[PDB]
Amino acid sequence: SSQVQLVESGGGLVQAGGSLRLSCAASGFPVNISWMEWYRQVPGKEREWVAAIQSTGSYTWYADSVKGRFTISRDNAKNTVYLQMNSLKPEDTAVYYCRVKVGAYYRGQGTQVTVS
Amino acid sequence: SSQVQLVESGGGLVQAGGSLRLSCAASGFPVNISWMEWYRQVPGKEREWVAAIQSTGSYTWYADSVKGRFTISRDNAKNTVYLQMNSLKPEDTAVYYCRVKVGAYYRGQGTQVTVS
Amino acid sequence: MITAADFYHVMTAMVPLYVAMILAYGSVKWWKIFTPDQCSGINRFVALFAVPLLSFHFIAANNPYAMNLRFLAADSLQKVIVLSLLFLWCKLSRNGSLDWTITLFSLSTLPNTLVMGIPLLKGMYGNFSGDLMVQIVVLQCIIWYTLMLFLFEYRGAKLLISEQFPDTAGSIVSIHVDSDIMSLDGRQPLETEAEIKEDGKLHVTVRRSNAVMPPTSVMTRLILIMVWRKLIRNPNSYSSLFGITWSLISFKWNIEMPALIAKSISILSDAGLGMAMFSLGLFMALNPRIIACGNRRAAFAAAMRFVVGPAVMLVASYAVGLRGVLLHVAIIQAALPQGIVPFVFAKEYNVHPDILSTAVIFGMLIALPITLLYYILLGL
Amino acid sequence: MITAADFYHVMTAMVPLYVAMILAYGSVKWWKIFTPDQCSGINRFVALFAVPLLSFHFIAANNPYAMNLRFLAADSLQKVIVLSLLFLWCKLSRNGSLDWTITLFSLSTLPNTLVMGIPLLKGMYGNFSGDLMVQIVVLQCIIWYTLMLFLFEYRGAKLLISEQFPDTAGSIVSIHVDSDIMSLDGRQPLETEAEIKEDGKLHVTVRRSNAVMPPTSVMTRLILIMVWRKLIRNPNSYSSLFGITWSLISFKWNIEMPALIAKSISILSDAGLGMAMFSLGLFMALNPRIIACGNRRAAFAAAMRFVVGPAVMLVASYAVGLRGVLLHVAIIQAALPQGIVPFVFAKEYNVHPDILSTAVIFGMLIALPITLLYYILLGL
Repeated sequence: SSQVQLVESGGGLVQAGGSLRLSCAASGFPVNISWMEWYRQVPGKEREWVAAIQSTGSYTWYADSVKGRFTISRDNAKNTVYLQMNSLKPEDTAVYYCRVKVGAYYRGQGTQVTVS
Repeated sequence: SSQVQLVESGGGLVQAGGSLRLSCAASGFPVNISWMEWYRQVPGKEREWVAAIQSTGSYTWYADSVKGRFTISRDNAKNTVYLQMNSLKPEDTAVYYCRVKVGAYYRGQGTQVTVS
Repeated sequence: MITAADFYHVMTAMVPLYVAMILAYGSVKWWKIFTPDQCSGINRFVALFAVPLLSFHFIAANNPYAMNLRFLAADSLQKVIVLSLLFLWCKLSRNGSLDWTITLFSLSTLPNTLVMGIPLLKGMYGNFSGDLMVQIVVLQCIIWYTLMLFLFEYRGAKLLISEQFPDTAGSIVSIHVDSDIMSLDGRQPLETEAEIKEDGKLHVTVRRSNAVMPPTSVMTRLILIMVWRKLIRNPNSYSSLFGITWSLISFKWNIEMPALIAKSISILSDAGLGMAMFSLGLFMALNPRIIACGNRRAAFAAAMRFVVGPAVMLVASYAVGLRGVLLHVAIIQAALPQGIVPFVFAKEYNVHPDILSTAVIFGMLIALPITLLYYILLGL
Repeated sequence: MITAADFYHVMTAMVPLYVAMILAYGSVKWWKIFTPDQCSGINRFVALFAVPLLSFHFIAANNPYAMNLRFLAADSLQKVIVLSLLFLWCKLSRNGSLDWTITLFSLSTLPNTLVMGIPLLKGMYGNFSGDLMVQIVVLQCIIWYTLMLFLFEYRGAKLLISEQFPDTAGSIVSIHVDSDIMSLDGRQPLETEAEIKEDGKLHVTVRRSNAVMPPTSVMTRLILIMVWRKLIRNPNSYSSLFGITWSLISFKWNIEMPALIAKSISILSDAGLGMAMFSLGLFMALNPRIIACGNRRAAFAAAMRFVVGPAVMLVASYAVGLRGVLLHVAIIQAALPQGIVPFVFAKEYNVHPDILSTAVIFGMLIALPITLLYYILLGL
């Protein structure tokens, strides 16, 4: 078991109209199936989902507002995915954190997503 | 009123493969609408309808077995229709009698339809 | 007279009836327990099983050899004074119809005595007064609800012949109706057909289709056929047939019904009073509004029932010679709300199905403050 | 002993119950009166209104200060001998499950005493024997049907955690269930979610989706939440709460219930015995066959009930010290047919819904020639 752990990095205060690089480094699991996600959280309610690097990369369900602008990698041996944003709009001060599925959705909390 | 009357003529014993000429001479009515019919009656049950000289001659609903072989006339001033059979099959020994509509279907009984 | 002790006996008999109704109205309108297709299965159980077994229980315990013939002849005189003034309108005036004389006789003279009438009068005047109400139910089931099948069937058989035989119907000598057809209003195609005989006399045959007046010996056979076919398909005619038949045998030779049979009947007839009121609250939740016909006529349907009804029986019950307490029973049984059985006939045959809908429903709600106003004023 | 006079008192109590059932079976199977969507509205009226008001009538007239504590401790000892031999199977053997120990406890020890049991015993031994049957209904409603909600909820909450947390579930410290979800079997998607804290301890939250074992202090809070949510949505827990509460007040200070309230309750509870049997015949007409599970198991569902049931209570009622007539009441109440309430639990949660279906239906048909065989043999 070895105390199954999620670590997240890439937060910071940047200028509107740039590029950021988030990460989700999973470790210490059973056989991991790829359904890894990312979603936003404002202090208000009614959150929404962003990306997907699901089973074999055949379909990646993006949101309706960020169609065709976010690059999502995969490395099954390294077991870490990256969320690459491009052309940062100012309405991106939410909370982004990954949701890897091993049958039950696991997650953490630790990001610093903000933009001017 | 004058005792509303139906008369029918044209019955006889003929040879199979000929032509007969029935009639239905209506008389003594109110304004007569054209829905005049003819149908067969064997001594058995489950009878079926034959011809129609309905409203203005746009569609004449024939039976499925005598499609395109029976000539049906109309004369609104004479108020008498004719049922002209052609190429008499032997299975035509039923009872043929007309069914003129003046809102309620009126009919008679008097024919002698038979064939060898 | 009216002590506050009698006001508690009246409320003990009637407050249980409204509790069963407002839990049914609440169940569909406020808390959504019943689907409208599930309400149809509860109304059909009450109309076929609970209510025909409830009236067998009352009629078979009546004594037909000790009926009160002076009380029961003042109620038959009400429905002759009413029905004879509706004959003089239909004949002197030109705006009188036959649709209105079936409505105005059932909104004057046919109250709800089986479900509301027997508990109410028995709590106001005693146990003799709830036995007089059973004798009125015997006459409604066996006489007055059979003259109103004759009027609906004559009304339907005249809208067929006068509509399809407008210039010829004086020569019809025989009318035959096929056994597949029960009611000849507009539900099936109803292909009618005439056979011209050797004199010119028509021989009408009504068939069911696929995909002047006639002589009074011909119209009187068409109706008796069709009254008979809707009288054997009715559960409330076997409740009245076997109820009166057992009651003539039991009270002459003093024969009690055995305990196997009397408990086999009583297991479903105990469900009859409580679910007759539960089913009437499911009706008022499925209508769109309570006052369904409009305020102009709902004030007319409630003035025929609570004013013209008990005023044409004050005249009828004083001419026969009732006085004292039987006069007070007979003017308070005429101010009961509208019965249910005339509401079933007007829905089937469509003859004012809304004026008889807002008289059953809206009549139940306002019938107590109006039967309590007569009782505080008659015992004054 | 058994004169032919007693055989007529037993038939007077039971033949009314089969007449109400075969008219419901006939109505859908032979004469087609009710659509299958109309039968669903009659079963829902009985399950929510008639039967909860029938058991309030019996419990609120019980005297809790004069219960028979020797008779009532021999029935609690039956369900300890049974339930402790099902613990020694589940633990010594490898083919024992938890699905079978919920079925074998409800087919041995839970008979139908509310509807059939109180009329039957009261016709066989007198009016004291139909008062002992009310005291058993008080214990079933308040104790034994609440230990069987604890077992169905523990069985469902173990098929969720062991299925979605197969290698990690030893580190769960808190489980939260959202208020939209009542039962966590497979009806909704049930998206579960875990929050990894700073130590590596998971914090599980069960959400409803769109479009080793945990420690025993964590599983014991998940169950008590979910037992509570299905216990306030149940009509048969207010019938038991207000029934026992009024009964403790009435029989100490000698307070009678007033006549407005006692007749408002009795107008729907009189409908309760007759339509509990009418609704059970609508069930046997909607099943495809009567013996629904096959002949191999229908002979096993009727040997647990009529043989193992009254043999584990001959042992329990002789050790406590009952003799004479109370021993004969206690062996004849255990051979009653299968109750209805365990049939509702097995249908919702799908745990043998057919063995408990052919024990309610086929048990009613053969229960009389079997409770009459014990009574002719005990009074020998």
